[PDB]
Amino acid sequence: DIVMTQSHKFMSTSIGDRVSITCKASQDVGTAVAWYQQKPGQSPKLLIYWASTRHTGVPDRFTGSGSGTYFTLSISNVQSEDLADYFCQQYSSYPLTFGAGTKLELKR
Amino acid sequence: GKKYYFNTNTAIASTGYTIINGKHFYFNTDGIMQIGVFKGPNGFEYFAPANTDANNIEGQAILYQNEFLTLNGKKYYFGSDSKAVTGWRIINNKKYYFNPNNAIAAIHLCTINNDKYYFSYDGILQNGYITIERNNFYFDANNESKMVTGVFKGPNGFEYFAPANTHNNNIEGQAIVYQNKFLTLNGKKYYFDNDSKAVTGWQTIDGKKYYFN
Amino acid sequence: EVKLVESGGGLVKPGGSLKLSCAASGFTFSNYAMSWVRQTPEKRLEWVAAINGNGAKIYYPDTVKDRFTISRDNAKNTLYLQMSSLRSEDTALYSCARQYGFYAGSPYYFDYWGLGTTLTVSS
Amino acid sequence: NLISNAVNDTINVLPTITEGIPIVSTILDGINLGAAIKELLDEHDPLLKKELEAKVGVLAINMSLSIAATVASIVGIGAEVTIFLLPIAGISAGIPSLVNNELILHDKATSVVNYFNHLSESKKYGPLKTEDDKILVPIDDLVISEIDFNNNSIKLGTCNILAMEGGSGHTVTGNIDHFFSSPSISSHIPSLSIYSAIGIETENLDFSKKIMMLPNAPSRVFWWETGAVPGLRSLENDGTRLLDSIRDLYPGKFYWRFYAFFDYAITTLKPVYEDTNIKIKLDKDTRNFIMPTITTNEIRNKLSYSFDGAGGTYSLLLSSYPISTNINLSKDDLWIFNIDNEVREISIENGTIKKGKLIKDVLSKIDINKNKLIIGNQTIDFSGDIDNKDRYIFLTCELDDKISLIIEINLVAKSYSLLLSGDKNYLISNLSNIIEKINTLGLDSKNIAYNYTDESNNKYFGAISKTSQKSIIHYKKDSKNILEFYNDSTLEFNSKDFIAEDINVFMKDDINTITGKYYVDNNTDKSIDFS
Repeated sequence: DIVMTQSHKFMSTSIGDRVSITCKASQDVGTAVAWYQQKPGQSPKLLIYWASTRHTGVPDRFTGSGSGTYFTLSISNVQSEDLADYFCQQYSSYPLTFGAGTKLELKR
Repeated sequence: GKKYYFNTNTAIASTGYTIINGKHFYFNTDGIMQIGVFKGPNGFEYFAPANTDANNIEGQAILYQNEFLTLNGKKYYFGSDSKAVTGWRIINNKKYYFNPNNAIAAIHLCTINNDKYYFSYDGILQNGYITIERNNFYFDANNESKMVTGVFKGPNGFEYFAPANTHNNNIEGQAIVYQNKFLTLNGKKYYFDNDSKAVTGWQTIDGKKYYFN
Repeated sequence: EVKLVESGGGLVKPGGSLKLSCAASGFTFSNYAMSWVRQTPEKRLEWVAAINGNGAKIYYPDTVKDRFTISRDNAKNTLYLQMSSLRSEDTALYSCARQYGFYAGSPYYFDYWGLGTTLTVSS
Repeated sequence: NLISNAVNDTINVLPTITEGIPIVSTILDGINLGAAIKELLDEHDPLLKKELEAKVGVLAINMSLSIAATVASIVGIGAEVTIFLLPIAGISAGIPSLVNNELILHDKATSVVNYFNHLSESKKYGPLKTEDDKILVPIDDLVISEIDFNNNSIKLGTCNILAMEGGSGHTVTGNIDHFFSSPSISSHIPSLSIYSAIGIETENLDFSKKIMMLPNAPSRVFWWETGAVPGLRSLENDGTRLLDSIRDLYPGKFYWRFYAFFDYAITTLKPVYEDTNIKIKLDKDTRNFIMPTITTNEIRNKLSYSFDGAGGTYSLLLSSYPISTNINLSKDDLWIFNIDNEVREISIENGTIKKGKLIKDVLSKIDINKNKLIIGNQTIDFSGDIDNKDRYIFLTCELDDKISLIIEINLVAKSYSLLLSGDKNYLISNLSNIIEKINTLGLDSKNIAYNYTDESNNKYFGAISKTSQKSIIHYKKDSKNILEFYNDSTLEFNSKDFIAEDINVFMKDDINTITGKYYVDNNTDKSIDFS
């Protein structure tokens, strides 16, 4: 029912920069948006829940923000292990909709 | 872990508003740099963390316009000139009030220029029949959404909202018990019942007929 | 400590049926809500079904009702997903995830994810 | 009985000093106490013998490695528990206010939502939150058993709420139900539990950390009201999902926010606090406990602790605000009680506990019984095995950051004795202040022992007299015996080499006495005893 669109399918950065992945919802969800990180060939790991606070063991660089229909996930310092997929998904309604995808690539 | 700034000619830690190479920074009275919304010479500015906008650094006042902000559950609104709005404001046809002391939206009962108003949990102004601390109050929408005293429609008919110290160490605006008595406010008379509710119809009191709309 | 192992891989004719499984250990069962997800390679992730703690209420979207079902057995710590009428569009990596439910079964994030069962359907 | 024991026992009345060849010490006030009583005291340590020698004044110090290791473990546990601090009970949820004698807890709708948001953290962090080296209970989350030390499971009490009567017409639109007649809260139609809506992991828990804060656990029923407060409809994205879980688990019996004709919500939350006793079952290990500080008497008086007595080594930090406590015992048990929060003035500054200087004469009257020990303002109840004559109870208080005072109490003999610890040179430097603090405490034990275990496992043994402040310290360093005697600031005697065997040190009133065995010109057959 509800759809959810992410901005960029592919993007690249260098080590030491800041990356802001933006996710947009079709209607209002009210801070009910989670952020994941899927390594290639591995199960996804949850990073941000309730769109503002981070999971246990998630490093301090992953800061999330946003309320309404505009949610941004920001990394303060890109490293080698911080290069994977990044997903957004609302949980304000029963047909859960996930983001399209955003792969954080290395600028060489 | 605490950032400081010392002057290049006097080596004194700045403890207030400071302009460094054309950029603005704020510091606490102990000299420790802080992130938040603080009062400067121009007014209230937002000192964002690094690289939020236009590749800034930590503690720099940035261009933050026409959007909300929430630090510790608070509500800050910034105008078009990147300054925080104080006083009354209409934002998306809803009314918020930010204090002149700091740009905090009120969230409960508050005294605004010798008048009492009620805002919701996120700062939106509210009308109608509202309870506060197990006592029923009223906030009339017909006159700038302020607190009133009189007789107004509640959930079980009309009730009398008394002024201060009227019945049984009362408080102003409180719905009271008023059993089988008479009142007038501005030349208009009201009669109440056993359950302290005003009545409407062809009612007879002491053998004399009355009518109310 | 917490693991989610699943064993339902194979290849089936279209229009057929298959049953998945998802074991769990490390945490007590019948306390956390479970769900199944459908990681397509070409498209985004698709949540397919979810169940609550005691297996009371089950939620499906429009393309799943009267097609798939979830049965949960709390004694052996397993979670199933019986499939039917696979019309050559279910070729995805099925994974087992744990929700932060309380009792009812309500939309939530996931704490842990399964590794994945590579299920494809073709001629 | 006197006939039987007089026939059985034989008494020698002829004047003889020695018969069983000891080294005799008949100098101390003309008394024949020398070694004919002290060999029985030093061979197997009878509790009645020690108590009845305390009326003469004899403190025979113990040089056994088991006693030294026990004192070292006691002072280490007390040092750790005294070093790290914790706040008062109801900072996160509690501290209710007494308004019109009904104990209202939360006044408004967002405060009720925040209380249920705090209670929903038991699904996240489990029923026992963890700091770096301590297991901590969540605030206002009651646990009734904690048999987790034996078979790794806890049990939950009752935290139920009042139900709701019937409404007329019920429809749900956008997860907010619109009634036609607002239903009413009924004190009948029995209560609805919250812990059936929170799925709490209670059968497989991890206790790698051995320090635990005891819960604030009375069973209560939450009386609640309902006001208008028409300002919240988008609050549903919060910890209101627990309230919705209670709503969905009890269909038609609870509704936390509805739209009968106006908006409605929960406004207040009034607990009841019925009586609860917590039956903690212990195990073989060395678990330490910290009793919580509760600042409200109506919640403080509905609590009781019922520790079991398996063969371990347990400690318990007693708080200033008393909690009723019952201790079960067995054969092998080592119970430690930290009275540091009892002997200091306690104030709350910013929600934590800050300790004052001291309290005068708080330990002057120690009521010791066979099954009940009363110290300060706390009563400790002992049961199960209250007839063992070979078990001691230890009371620890930190007189300083280095020197600790350990009170050794035996219940059945009704006796208490004093020990000290800390560095030897620091104790000699601050001995005047230490005896001043002991006299401020009000203890009347004239002789104070001193057992220390420094780094790299070298032991110190001591004896300090309170009157005139004389000290004897004997310790073994570099495989030789060193013996020091202090007149409270000056080393009045020092034997760097002390060739003796079986050295025993005791005092009588102020007269130190050192005994042993000497070999004449390093000959084994030329063995001479001495006092």
